[PDB]
Amino acid sequence: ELVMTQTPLSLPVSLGDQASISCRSSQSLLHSNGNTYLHWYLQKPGQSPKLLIYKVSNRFSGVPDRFSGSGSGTDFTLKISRVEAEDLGVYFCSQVTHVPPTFGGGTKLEIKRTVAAPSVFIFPPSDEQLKSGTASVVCLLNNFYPREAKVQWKVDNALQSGNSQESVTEQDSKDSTYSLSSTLTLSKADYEKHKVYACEVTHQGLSSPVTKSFNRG
Amino acid sequence: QVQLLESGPELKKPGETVKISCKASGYTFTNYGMNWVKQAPGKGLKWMGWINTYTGEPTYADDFKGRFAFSLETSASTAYLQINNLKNEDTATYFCVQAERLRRTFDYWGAGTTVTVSSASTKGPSVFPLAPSSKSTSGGTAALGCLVKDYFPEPVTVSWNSGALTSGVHTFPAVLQSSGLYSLSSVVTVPSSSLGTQTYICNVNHKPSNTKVDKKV
Ligand SMILES: CC(=O)Nc1ccc(N2C(=O)[C@@H]3[C@H]4CC[C@](NC(=O)OCC(=O)O)(CC4)[C@@H]3C2=O)cc1
Repeated sequence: ELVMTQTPLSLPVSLGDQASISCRSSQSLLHSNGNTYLHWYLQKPGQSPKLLIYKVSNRFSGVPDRFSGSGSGTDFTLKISRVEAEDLGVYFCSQVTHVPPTFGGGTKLEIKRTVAAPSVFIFPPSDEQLKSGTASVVCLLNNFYPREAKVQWKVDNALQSGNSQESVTEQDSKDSTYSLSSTLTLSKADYEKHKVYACEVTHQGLSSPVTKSFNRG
Repeated sequence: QVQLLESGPELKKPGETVKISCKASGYTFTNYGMNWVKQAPGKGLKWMGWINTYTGEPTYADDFKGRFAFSLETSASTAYLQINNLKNEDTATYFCVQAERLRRTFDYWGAGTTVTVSSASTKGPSVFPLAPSSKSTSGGTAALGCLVKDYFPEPVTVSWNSGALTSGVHTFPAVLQSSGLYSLSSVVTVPSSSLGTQTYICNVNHKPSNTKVDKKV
């Protein structure tokens, strides 16, 4: 099987800095006709991929000159000079020299920016939701960086475990920050057997784990 | 143009059959080969083969011989992808791609058509409000959000005030609950002074069930 191997799966880089992505194939991509069909594609968030560089080093129409590629045989490199916010997305190589064309796993370019503590808010379950049998407590971490953030739920002051799920947005294309949302779910029944519901958030941008909680329950 | 019109999302139970279409603009249809690449949930791209839009000859990737069939609709500049005897493994996004012969590039990628194979049924979501602080109605910018949960399948679209609100709005990635239903939240950052004067209603939509609700927060 022809595998394409992109070394950096995740590539954080500061705005203005250069980024380099490497793709290494298990077979030479040089064709018996002298051509080497190694292409580079970019797949921006909530979008389909767009071709950047074709046949190793050729920039496609509409592709800025900051993008360039090099390499031969089984070793190739794509380079983004002076990275911008517009560059966020997944970069993947594609070989079309052999049998079925194949692609690389991808590389997610992340924009490095100064640390930013999140603004934490907590929302208690709704009445309409309660009057239906279940309680959903939502804790929100707005605009933070880096991504790594921990959220622990405590009810009656007991560290809840196993009853919460979270989702984090894609790196914002303006401030380069992330946003997280955590939902603790209980049955109206179990939601009644306790009073204090808190979400203990701990981020690098915080001196000491901050916590938010609501009165009733 | 290179414009490609993909057909809508499909939900089906195992053993059934789907047929996705892709309409290529005029003056584009016979200037490219129409390729099909699969992208299963959290998985890499996989080339399925392609169809000759000039002769009509389909070429199938070996990992795709049997249940897949490529066909054309010449007068309509349309290509079709059919999968019969569907199974969970087919759950993925199917991309229609136009490729150029000489460079062997995947020049233009379509939006992609999702196909979900499940013996579950469509379930409209419930929209509960995420009240902007029950006792904190003052303080620069406030909470404010919308919790849409227990629906299937994906996706749901969420806009604020009919597209009026775009600032601060942060819709989160759905999360799959143990129930097998999806859940997600959409929060908006607004100024505590807007609370009272400015009305806030999140408009949700779940096309797989024709659900279209709005909820005042
Ligand atoms: C006018 C014009 O450009 N036509 C045209 C465009 C693309 C293709 N075409 C594809 O869309 C496929 C992809 C994948 C593989 C492909 N070539 C290939 O398999 O060549 C082997 C062969 O000679 O049959 C190149 C890009 C193959 C192909 O020839 C054929 C004719």
